[PDB]
Amino acid sequence: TTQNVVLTKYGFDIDRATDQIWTGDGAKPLQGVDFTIYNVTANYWASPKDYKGSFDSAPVAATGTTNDKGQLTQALPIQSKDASGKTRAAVYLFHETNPRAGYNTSADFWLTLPAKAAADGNVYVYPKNVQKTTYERTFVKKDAETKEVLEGAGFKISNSDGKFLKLTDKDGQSVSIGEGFIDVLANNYRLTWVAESDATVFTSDKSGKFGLNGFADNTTTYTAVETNVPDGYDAAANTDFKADNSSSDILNAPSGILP
Repeated sequence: TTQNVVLTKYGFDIDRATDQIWTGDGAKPLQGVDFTIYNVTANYWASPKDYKGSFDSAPVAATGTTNDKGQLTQALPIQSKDASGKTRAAVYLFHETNPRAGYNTSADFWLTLPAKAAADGNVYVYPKNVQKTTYERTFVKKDAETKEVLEGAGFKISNSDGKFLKLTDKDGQSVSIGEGFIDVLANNYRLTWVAESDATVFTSDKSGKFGLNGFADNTTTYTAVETNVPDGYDAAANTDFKADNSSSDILNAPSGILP
C-alpha cells in the first residue's frame, strides 16, 4: 500500500499541514525544479531521536521535475524495511537537486508515512523556495551621428577571466537565442562561461535593445564586445558594465567615405 505525496513548489519574496490543499494565494508556481526522493527508512530507524536528514547510502525511491503547476506527484510505500531487515513505517527525504533560476534551493525535509492526508487521499507538501536577488542589464544600440536606434548589431559578453557568456537550459544544453532582452528567469536558463567561439551572441532588436537578467551579482565587471557590426558602421568600443539594472546606450559611428 502506498500514499500519494503531492509536492507543490511556490516562490517567496508557515508550516502548512499535509491535509491542507494550498494554492499559494497568488505566489508563482515553479516549474522545472528537480527532486530526488530518498528512502531513509534504514537511516531513521537506526536511531530516530538522532536523525537529522542524512541520506548517506539511502536508496532512491523516486525522481522527477515540477510541472507547469509547480507539482510533482509520487506514490510511496507506507512501509519499508530497516537496516536489521525489520518492517517499519517508511521515511522519505526530499532533496532539491536543481532549483529554478532566481531561487535558492529549499531545505531537505522528511516525513513518516502514513501521513495525514487531505480530503482527496493525498498528502500535500510545500517546500519553501526563497527568491534570491538577481540583477539585469539593458543596452540600446544607436547610431552615433543620428541618435536613432540600431537593429541587428551582435554582441558577446566576457568576464574578468576572458571567458565568454553562453546561456544554457536547466540541464546545461544549448538553446537558440534570438534578438533583444533575454528573460533568463522566465526561461529557467543558466549562465555559463566558455571560450569565445562557443559564446552566445546577443543582438539588438528593432528598438536597439539587447541584454538579459539573471546575473548573480552587481559588483562583477563584464564587457560587451561587438562581434557583428551592421554594414556601414564602425565597431563601438568595448563597453565595461556592471549588472546593475540600468540601461545605457552603445554608439556605432557610421563609417566615413572619402572621395
